[PDB]
Formats: sequence, structure tokens, C-alpha cells
Amino acid sequence: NMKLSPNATAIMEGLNLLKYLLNNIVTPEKFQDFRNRFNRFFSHLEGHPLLKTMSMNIEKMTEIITKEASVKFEWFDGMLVKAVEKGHWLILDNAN
Amino acid sequence: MKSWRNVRKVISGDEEIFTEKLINTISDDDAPQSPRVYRTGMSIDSLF
Amino acid sequence: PDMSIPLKHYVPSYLSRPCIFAQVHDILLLSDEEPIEESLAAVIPISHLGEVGKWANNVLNCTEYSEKKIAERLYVFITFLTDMGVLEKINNLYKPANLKFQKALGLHDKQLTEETVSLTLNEYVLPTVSKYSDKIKSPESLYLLSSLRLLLNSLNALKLINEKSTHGKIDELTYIELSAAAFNGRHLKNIPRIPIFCILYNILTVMSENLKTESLFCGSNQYQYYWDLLVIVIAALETAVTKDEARLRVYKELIDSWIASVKSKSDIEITPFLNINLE
Amino acid sequence: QDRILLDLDVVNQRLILFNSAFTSENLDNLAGTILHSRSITGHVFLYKHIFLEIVARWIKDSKKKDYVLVIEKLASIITIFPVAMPLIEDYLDKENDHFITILQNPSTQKDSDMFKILLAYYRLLYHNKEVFARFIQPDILYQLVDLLTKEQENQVVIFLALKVLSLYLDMGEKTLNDMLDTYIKFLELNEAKRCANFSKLPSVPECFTIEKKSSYFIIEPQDLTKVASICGVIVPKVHTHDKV
Repeated sequence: NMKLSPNATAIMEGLNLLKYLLNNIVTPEKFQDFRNRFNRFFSHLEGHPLLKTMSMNIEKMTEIITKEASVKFEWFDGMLVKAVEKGHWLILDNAN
Repeated sequence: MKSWRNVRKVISGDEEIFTEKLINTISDDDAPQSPRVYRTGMSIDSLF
Repeated sequence: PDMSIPLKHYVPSYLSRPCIFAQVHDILLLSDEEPIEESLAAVIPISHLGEVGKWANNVLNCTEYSEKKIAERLYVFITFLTDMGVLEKINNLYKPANLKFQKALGLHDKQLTEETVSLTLNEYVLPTVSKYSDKIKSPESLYLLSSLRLLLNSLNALKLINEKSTHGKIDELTYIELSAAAFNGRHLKNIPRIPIFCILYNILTVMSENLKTESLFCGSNQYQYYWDLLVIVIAALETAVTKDEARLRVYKELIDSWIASVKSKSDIEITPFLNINLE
Repeated sequence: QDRILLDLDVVNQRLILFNSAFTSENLDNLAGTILHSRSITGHVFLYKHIFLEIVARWIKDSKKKDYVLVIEKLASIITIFPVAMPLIEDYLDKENDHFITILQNPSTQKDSDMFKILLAYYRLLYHNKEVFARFIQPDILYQLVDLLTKEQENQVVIFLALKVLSLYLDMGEKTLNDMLDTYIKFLELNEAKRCANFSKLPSVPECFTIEKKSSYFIIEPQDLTKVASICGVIVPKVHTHDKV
């Protein structure tokens, strides 16, 4: 949106949100992040955010329900998966 | 030769580029041996 | 003490525009002497050659860059090339090479002006260029450039004599300037018999118009012979600044020997002179 | 016992070398005169092992407007002298808002009061971005870019603004040129030449002895704050915990 079609009104919100993500980590009490995201999502120029908002509300219902699975050893994805899953390189150091 | 040699040392390595080959190199033996007669850069026009 | 760190240590190596001028400044660094040789547009692509003017303007407008003349000289070289219709030739020449880059890449707009050297010998892409003119792997590609500075190095020096004879005075009065007065419409009474300035002026016109409308780059080593003549001319003018008339007897000897030798090579470059070498 | 030593005849040797090319009261004097100058990297060559005290004194004495010159000359120092990186970092935590309030609600002054800020910002991203990435509010930069695209004659501010953004948002090279030629109808070859000119000069040395010649004494109790005295050469004064 900097290469074509300036549109200050929402590019400014986009930068405001990027700085809020970049400078700071999010914790529970996410509702600020949700409201700021939707305040940014006045503009729809990709359908991918329509998936991501669904990826927000799933966490919201999951954020309330953490109390009833307080102890749950759940598997999380490693690094090499996330690269091969996302698309970007690995540089393994020594195999000592 | 040397103005190309330093450009050999930037965009390529120490081994000679393709272009250092093509520039000629005058053999340093082709003088005419003019000092069988001793003259100079004197203006010899006054003589004639 | 000049043992400095070059600019690549301090330049971002993920941009194109600076990293070439890095090589420029570094080539100026490593030479102990001033390269009056152009070997700098040897490195700049034919694309953003127009940045040279802003480069020299930046050199002057700021305080650094202890050298500031050579950035002007290379700019004079480029604007001497655009004075010829020469870069249209070489930009039209590489266009097959831009087609290989067009096809190797999934998306590539066939641009107007190619990001490639002004040399035609620094690279692997020659055999795409050398679908004709196997002279490219013979020295005439080099001497095309080098000879082209010499002419430009001569015109700038000769022309000041034409301004000097135009501004002629009995003090700072020299024999080459007496010959320039002979050509110049404002002529001084003393020694009119030296009409050589025109004779050492029309040769550059022959070369300039010839190179403008040759369009071959496939002759019989013609550019090698547009070089040795230029040495002879630089010798002729240097021995023309003071009294030596007999030394000019071996300068109509030499051009005719030059003519008879290139004619022995059957290089068809022969029409546009040879009443000037006989006058 | 041990503290800073500093010769002065060799300082004059360095003066004649450099300019051939082109108590606390004393510290306040030299801080002021080095500030209100424009040339910096000759003073750094003469006064190397002292300099961080002078940086601290620039940090403390603010004078309510000097801040601009502080970050300006600080940014010019950094690549030559990569050791004042802590104190400058600590400075912006206090001072960032006073620059924001210039850039927000633009000056109605000479543009230079903004020009220097962005310029310093650029260098402090070009030195390292993974530290200075929280002292920026890119929205206000885009606001300035809007206001100076609608208004005319200001075609240098915008250049530095978009250049800062191009290192904040880690852009490539073709987006950069196209972005420029969408907002506009140069820099980076110069700063490298500044650092290269600095590397022309030789290695400075510390005498470590009471030479029989003019010398200047700086002692332990005169090491200002957020900079610590030591037998060798002065070292930064960072961190909170400090109870004796």
C-alpha cells in the first residue's frame, strides 16, 4: 500500500498496530489487542485477515477456558517444523 | 596495464581477468639506436 | 596516511547504486597515480550512467572526496559518449543478453537500457553477444574505449590553443599557437607559414564522424589503427610547441606509412581522408 | 590512586596532523565549544579517552532546547566510536518525547530542527536496528510525509522519513525506488566516506606514566554520573542497583 494507493487513513492505523506488536509482547488481557485489530480492520484488502480474525476469536473462547485445563501437557511444534511449515531456511550449525 | 590491474583486484581476484590478456605489451627492445649519432631536442632548423 | 579502510566495510551490501560507486572510489584509492584512463564506466552499468552528474555534483557540494577532478573527467567522458550515437549502439548490442535474463527468470520486463558494463569484455555473456563479430575476443573492444578517451583528451587540449590563439598575445607566444593563428581567423603577422593546426584538427573530425556512423565493430582491427595514429598526433602537437620544422617531415611520412599499412590489411576505412594527409 | 592521564604536546602533534588534511570547569568549557562547533571527528581524534565524560555532560546540561544538537552530534560519533552506544540509548528513554512533540505538530520553524533528528535516527538504525526500534512512532512520520506531499518545496525531509521507514519495515530495493518515485517527482555514499576518512588516521595510545612534560589530570571523584572511573580508560555508568 506504499507502492500504490497511499490511503493515509488506514496505513497510519497499520503502522500504529505494527509498533504495538513490535515493541510489546501480548499477554492475557488481549481485549485491547482484539479491539485495536478490529479498529484497524476498517480496511479489508486481503481475505487472509478474514482467516486471522477467526484465529482471534478461537483464542478468545480459549482465553476464558484456560481455568479448566490448568494442567495439560500438550505438544507444541518445534523449529524445523515451523520453518518447513511456513517457508524459510534452516542453517543447522555443527552436528557435534 | 596497471589501471586495469587494480580493477582485477576489486571485481575479480588476483588471477588475470580476460581483458588483461588482450591489451598489448610492447617488447622493451624496439628502440632505433639513434645514439650512433649524438643529437638532442635542439632546434636544428637554424643550421639549414 | 593512505592505508584506509575502503567503503565496502561501511556500505550496505544489499543495494546496487552505492556498491558500484564503492568500487569506483576504491579503484581511485588503490592506484598510486591518477588514472587518466577511464576504467570506471568500465564498472558502472549502462543503466544509471545518468547518475554520474549527480555523483560529481555531490562530490563538489560536500567537503570529502579529496579527489574531485576525476569525477568530473568521467562525467565528461559519458557526455562525450552521448554526444556520439554510441550508447544506442551498445545498448542495442546487449539486447540478446537481456533476453537470456528475461527467460531465466519467471518475471522480467525486457527493459530499455541494460544493467551491464560498457566494456563487452568482463563477463561470461560474450558468446551470446558474439553471434557475430569475433573481433570481440581480439583487443579492438578494449581500444575502442581507450582510443575514445584519447580523442576526447586531445580536443579539450587542442581547443584551448584555439582559445589561446583567439586570445593571442606576443607573450605566451608559441609555435603551435602561431600555427593556430594560421587556422584562426584572427591571425598574427608573425610566421604565417605553419598551416598545421587545421591539419592536426581535421583528423579528429574524421575519427569523430567515422566512429559516429561506422556501426560495424567488425572491421579489420580498425580501432587498433584509430589508436596508433592518436599517439602520433599527440607526438606531433608536443613537438609543434617550439621550433622544429624538419621533425614534421616525419609526420607526413608516418600517416602515409599508417595508410599504406592499414591498406595492406585491406581495412575499408580509407575514403574519408588522404587528401588531408597529402595537403 | 590510579586515574586518567593526558598529555598535551602530543595533542598538538595530532592537531597539526589532522588539520593538515582538510577540573569540571574545563570539561564544561570544552563540552560547550565542541558542541557549538560543527566539526566533531577531529576533536574525537585529539580527545579520545576523555570523551565519554563529555558525552555525559552533554546528557546532563540540557538548556531546554539543546537536545537536538545532542542527538545530532551523538549520531555523527557513533560508527567512528562505537562505545557511547550505552549512554545514548539511556538518553532517549528520557528524551524521546521532546523530539516527538517537535515532529508531531510540525515546527512552524526552520525545517533543520526536524532534519537533524531524522538524520540521527537514520544512523542509529544503520548502526544497529535491534536496539533502536522502540524510540520511533512511524505513524507520525507518515503524517509528516502526507503533510509535505500536499505542501511543496520540502523534498529532503520526506527523503529521510521514507528512508527511516525503509529500515524500520526492512524493505528491499525495488519497493524502495518505486515508493520514492510514487512520492517524489543523496546520502549513503557519504557516511561511509566519513568513516573511511577516520580510518586513514593511526591508532591513539595511552602513556600510562607521569612524563616530564605538560599533562592534564582527571581524577576519580570527577567522573560525572553513568560513567565509572577505572585505572585504565573511562567506562560507562548504566544499571539501577548502586547502594554503598
